[PDB]
Amino acid sequence: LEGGALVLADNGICCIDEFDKMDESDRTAIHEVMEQQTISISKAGINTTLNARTSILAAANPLYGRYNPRLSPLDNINLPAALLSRFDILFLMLDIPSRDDDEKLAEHVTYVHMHNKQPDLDFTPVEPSKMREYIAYAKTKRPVMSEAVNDYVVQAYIRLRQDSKREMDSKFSFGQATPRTLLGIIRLSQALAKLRLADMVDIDDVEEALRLVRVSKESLYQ
Amino acid sequence: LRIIWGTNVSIQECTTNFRNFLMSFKYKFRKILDERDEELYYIKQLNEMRELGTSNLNLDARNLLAYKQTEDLYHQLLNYPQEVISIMDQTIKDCMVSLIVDNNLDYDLDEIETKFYKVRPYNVGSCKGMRELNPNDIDKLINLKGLVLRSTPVIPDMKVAFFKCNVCDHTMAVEIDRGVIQEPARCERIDCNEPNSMSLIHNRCSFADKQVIKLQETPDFVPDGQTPHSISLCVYDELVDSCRAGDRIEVTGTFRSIPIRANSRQRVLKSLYKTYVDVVHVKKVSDKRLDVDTSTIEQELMQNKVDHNEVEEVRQITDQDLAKIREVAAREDLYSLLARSIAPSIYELEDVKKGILLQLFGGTNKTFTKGGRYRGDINILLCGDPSTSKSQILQYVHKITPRGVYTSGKGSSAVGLTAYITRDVDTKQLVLESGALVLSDGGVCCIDEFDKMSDSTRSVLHEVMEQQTISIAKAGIITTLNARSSILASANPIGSRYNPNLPVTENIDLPPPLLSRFDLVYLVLDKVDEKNDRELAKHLTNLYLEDKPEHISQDDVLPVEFLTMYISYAKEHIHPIITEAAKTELVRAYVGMRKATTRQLESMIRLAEAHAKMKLKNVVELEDVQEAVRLIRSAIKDYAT
Ligand SMILES: [Zn+2]
Repeated sequence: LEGGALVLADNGICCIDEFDKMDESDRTAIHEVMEQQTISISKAGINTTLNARTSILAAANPLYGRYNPRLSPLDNINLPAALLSRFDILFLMLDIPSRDDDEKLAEHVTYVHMHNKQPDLDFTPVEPSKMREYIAYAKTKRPVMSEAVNDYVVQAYIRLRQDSKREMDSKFSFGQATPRTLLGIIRLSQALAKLRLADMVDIDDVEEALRLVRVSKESLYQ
Repeated sequence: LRIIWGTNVSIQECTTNFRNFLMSFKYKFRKILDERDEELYYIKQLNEMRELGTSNLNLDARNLLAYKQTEDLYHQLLNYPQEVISIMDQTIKDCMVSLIVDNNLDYDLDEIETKFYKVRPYNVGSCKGMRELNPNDIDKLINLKGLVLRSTPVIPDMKVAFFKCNVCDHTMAVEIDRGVIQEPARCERIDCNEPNSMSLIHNRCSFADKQVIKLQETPDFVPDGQTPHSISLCVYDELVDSCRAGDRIEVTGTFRSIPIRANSRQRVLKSLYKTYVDVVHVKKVSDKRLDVDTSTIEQELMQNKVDHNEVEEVRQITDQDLAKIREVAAREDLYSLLARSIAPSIYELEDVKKGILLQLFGGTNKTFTKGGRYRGDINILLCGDPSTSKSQILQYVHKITPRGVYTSGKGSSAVGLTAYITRDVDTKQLVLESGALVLSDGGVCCIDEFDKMSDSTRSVLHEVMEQQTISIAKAGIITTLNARSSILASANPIGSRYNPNLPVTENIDLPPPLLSRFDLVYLVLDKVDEKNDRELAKHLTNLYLEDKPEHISQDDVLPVEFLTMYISYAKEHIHPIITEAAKTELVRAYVGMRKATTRQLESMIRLAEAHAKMKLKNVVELEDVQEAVRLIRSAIKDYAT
């Protein structure tokens, strides 16, 4: 047996595009994968409970191409949150004009199309050989969480829970934060600690976690 | 000096060292391995076994690793197991009759000299699957862990080559010589000399017994890009009708090689040798999960009895722990401590966890004279918000249950659930494969995302939820079989983020009857408020605070082992027959709850009789009905709407 696109991946990465265009079957499988790293099959010879250990990254568009600012993301978007609860992260990347930002946008686009070389910043982004090198070395640790950060995390969880529930049942409101939200905050804080390469967690990280989380949907309000 | 060619193995020194280790082993491994009353660990086996007339014995590796004079024996039974065991089968009879010398006995000595002996090294050094066996280490004692797919029939093999001369009223005889026969062409020259006149008959000859088994490999580690393999092997006589489909197994054997023919036509062979495994011992049970129904398998038990092979079928007990159990059951915080102990890594989910444990008791297994059977299994459903431990619970139960398979989503079909038919890659013949439904026959059948499943796959479970019997009618196959597994699975809501003010018997995207016939359901709505959330927060964080949650053992939690063994003795030795008081509280409960069908009656009784099994009653009682109907209405949350 050789497997599909996913099973060639394990302890690695995938990528998907136009998720909304896929079948209900792919949804049935990935609804398993994102939470549990197995796959179950009962078709023929293959009766496995096979190991995936993979990391999903999809993409799609809404129903109308451009956003419906007078509808919610929970109506404008096509996918159900019965699945999307598993989606620890979610950005909403839409576009509205501005006289000034698109000027230097075109500057960027035009310089890259002029010669492939990116903008001549005083900066050198670096080969992926070295990048996978650093990723692999940071994959070696397994840091720790103190209580000094645990308590603050607990309070922020309760804050967001009650806030999003009682307040955000409305126009720009997506669902409700979850335990999975908290688990993801935890995982990502761990990863921050892994990147600083200390075996413990600082309070200076959870701030970036929740910052980035509520930052993901800032452009929903403009 | 005495020695074997290409070998560093002495016969008589091995015998002496064997005997001295044997006369000297007294829980040494408790001492030298670790910190952990008794005396002469091994010798009791060899004192007891004599009057019962058995030519077998089991054996560890560690007790050699523990005793002084056995450290070199370890690497030598390892490398030359069939040779070291051709020794030890003799050293064992030697030690036998060197130990009988201190005894006067009734004349049992007509047998032991005629007897044989054999050994079974089982708990041995670990091996990493199949990939490890590059050809450096072929033909060596080995261990493995996995489950079963397919069983073959019996291979016989010539074991006494009978031979009929054509004349002179004479037979002839000759035996196998490293696995061949060299027919004597001659005619016993003295009486008659016809240098190629002789015949062959099968009905005379002696046959061996051999069987082959397809197995699925289930490691603890795999590399980057791995996937299942399916291996064949060979068992031989006196082990037959032991290992079959529906069993996880820890095992041992010897890895080996062999070539095959190019045809049925001539002796031209392959550069590459097909691999295989010859068998040394099998482990059918373990500690981290309970065992088969003792009623289910009676015929197999009495068969093994009649066959005088007694490799295990059921784990065995101690009386001091029986007393321990009658002690632990005297207290009254059973009904919650079981719950707290099922899942220490998780928040309360009380009734949920209690129902899991009550299904793990199962219930009642009665039959009628010819026309009835009523089985201990109650089909279970879950429903509610995502972002909880539903899936985690289910993985946990699928692990801890011995005989069960996991299904997901719409990637399944009636064909891959009931019987399907296929072809072997070696024999190229029409051989079958059992279905994932019937594999769990007794135990767990786990599913996730019940809603999106095909209506073709969802059509079959009409009958399995009633009779534990699938039927087939397809190519060359007509037989209605048995699938006593239980059902336990999740559902997902209609739409997303729920609809609090609606009939939830309509709010699922699932019709009534399929849902009503579930013996019970559980509900996972959110009800966001502190005093249930912050506590859970620390409850799940302090797990991460440690490298692994041992300090979760606080707040009164049991270990897995006393638990599981209590469960097994419970499951295997009590039969609560229904009582009279419970009638009048069960009937009114059902009727008043009807204000949605007659199956929740069967649910209440099959679960209250399990409540009776719990506490170790040999009787049901009125009170079990109380918590039954109580927790039922708590399950679907009667109070809100
Ligand atoms: Zn003759």
